[PDB]
Amino acid sequence: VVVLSFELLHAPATVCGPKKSTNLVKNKCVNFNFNGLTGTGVLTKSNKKFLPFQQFGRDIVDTTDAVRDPQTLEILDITPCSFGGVSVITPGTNTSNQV
Amino acid sequence: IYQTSNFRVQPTESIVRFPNVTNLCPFHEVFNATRFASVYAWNRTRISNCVADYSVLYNFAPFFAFKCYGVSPTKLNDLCFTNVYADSFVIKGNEVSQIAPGQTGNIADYNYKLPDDFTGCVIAWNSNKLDSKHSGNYDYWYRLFRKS
Amino acid sequence: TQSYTNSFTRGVYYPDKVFRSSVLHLTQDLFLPFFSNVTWFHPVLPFNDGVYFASTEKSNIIRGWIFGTTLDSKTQSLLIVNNATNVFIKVCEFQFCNDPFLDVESESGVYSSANNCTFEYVSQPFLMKNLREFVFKNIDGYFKIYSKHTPIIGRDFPQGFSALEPLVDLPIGINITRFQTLLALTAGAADYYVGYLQPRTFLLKYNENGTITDAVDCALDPLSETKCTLKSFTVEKG
Ligand SMILES: *[C@@H]1O[C@H](CO)[C@@H](O)[C@H](O)[C@H]1NC(C)=O
Ligand SMILES: *[C@@H]1O[C@H](CO)[C@@H](O)[C@H](O)[C@H]1NC(C)=O
Ligand SMILES: *[C@@H]1O[C@H](CO)[C@@H](O)[C@H](O)[C@H]1NC(C)=O
Ligand SMILES: *[C@@H]1O[C@H](CO)[C@@H](O)[C@H](O)[C@H]1NC(C)=O
Ligand SMILES: *[C@@H]1O[C@H](CO)[C@@H](O)[C@H](O)[C@H]1NC(C)=O
Ligand SMILES: *[C@@H]1O[C@H](CO)[C@@H](O)[C@H](O)[C@H]1NC(C)=O
Repeated sequence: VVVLSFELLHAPATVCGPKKSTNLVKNKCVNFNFNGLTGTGVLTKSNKKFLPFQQFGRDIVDTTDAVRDPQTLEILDITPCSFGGVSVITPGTNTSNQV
Repeated sequence: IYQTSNFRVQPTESIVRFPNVTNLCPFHEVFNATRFASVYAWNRTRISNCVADYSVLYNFAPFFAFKCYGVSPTKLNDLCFTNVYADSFVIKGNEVSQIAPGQTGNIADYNYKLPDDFTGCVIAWNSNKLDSKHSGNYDYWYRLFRKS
Repeated sequence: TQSYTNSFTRGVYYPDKVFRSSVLHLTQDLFLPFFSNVTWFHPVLPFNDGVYFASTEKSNIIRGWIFGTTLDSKTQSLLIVNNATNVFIKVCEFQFCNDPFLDVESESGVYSSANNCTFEYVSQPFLMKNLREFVFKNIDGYFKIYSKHTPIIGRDFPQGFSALEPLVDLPIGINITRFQTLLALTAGAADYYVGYLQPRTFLLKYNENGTITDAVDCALDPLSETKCTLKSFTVEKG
């Protein structure tokens, strides 16, 4: 007979759920979650020079644009998925119905 | 020419990453160690600052009356904690039934009374030949009738 | 001993892990003001919101620091000694001895005994003339030990700019209203300094590689605040 009598004292210790890491994919508009950092984009190869203690990359307007992989220490550049407006060119409906 | 709507490329799949888990708990050897005390002086070492790996607990040696007095065992895998006390002792199955927070009956109130709040979960399985002497293990003692 | 010296431009540390490239970031944080006023040593030093320590001793005497409320076997205390093998950090009470000097081996000389102890951390020794800087921030419950080692030869307090890196943010949170230095064994060569951090606003310059190479205070003089307002290091006529 053995017990596992738990106790949580304010800040939890490193005893936590196992981190169910998955595979890594690139060059695809995908959702992501790097160590709690959410967002969607396209992940490519980077030329950054992160010092051995940073994790993120911040641009001028403070939007994240570079993340280091926690499993293997590699820096990945991110990019938003494509978007834009749509415009329709038509002659008059009195003329035809092609667009 | 008219500006009508917008187009957006849909995400294809999902993904999630985390560092190497590692940081294994040096307390699994408390489980299946025939000299994990007998009744009274349980190993004061506690599960702290490693992993809350409760998955191996259910897939461990076949338990007989494993009773969890805390949250449901399904969610116990991922809930975070700070420290986890482990009490190592051997009793009878009827005493295992007698073991409950704020309950009486032999060891449950005479040898090692379970905590009244008892933020924890007991795991019990049959030992038999593992820690039983051929002539009867007289080295193991229990309080028949404690003062209170 | 109890002298005084200006601090020049020293005591700048990285506020976060975020990587920035060729920008100018304006930040509000606890800093040591430029040209501040420090007390040369050659100790009942209180703790208010964080201290700066920049000893340049050739030996390792002043190593060791005590943090707590009463600094006794009544409230939890700390201990950070960095000898040639491993650095040990305790979070439990220790009845103080008559003097905070190492007997030389590590228990009776500095304190009385160890009892009712808790989380103990170890790591590689901190040590690697040998100007060693520290910033003992204790924001919330994640005690910070920002540090930087510059064994470059200098004066008792030279000039120049160099930033400080983080070490660890251990899970502490006991009351630390008072602190105290330790020494290993008065009129000795105890060349160390103390500087009290203070709320302040700075304008930091990041190089393309991502290291803080310069900074300007925002409350030192009119030119400095003008630079902070324009977010630039150069100002035109006007
Ligand atoms: C995490 O595990 C993988 C699996 O082999 C290993 O290659 C990698 O080096 C590990 N990460 C660290 C930081 O050791
Ligand atoms: C520092 O403080 C001392 C005493 O408080 C004072 O005499 C001195 O003018 C101050 N400034 C400097 C630069 O030493
Ligand atoms: C901490 O200790 C000081 C005295 O050392 C006391 O005045 C204060 O109330 C204590 N608590 C906090 C939260 O500062
Ligand atoms: C460094 O201090 C630790 C703390 O007790 C001690 O065990 C170790 O022997 C010391 N190193 C040397 C070289 O004595
Ligand atoms: C430590 O814990 C023991 C046991 O609860 C208690 O008796 C003691 O007062 C505590 N403090 C010290 C300094 O021993
Ligand atoms: C950053 O990297 C560039 C490219 O190698 C180099 O020229 C520059 O000196 C580096 N800056 C550092 C290491 O501070």
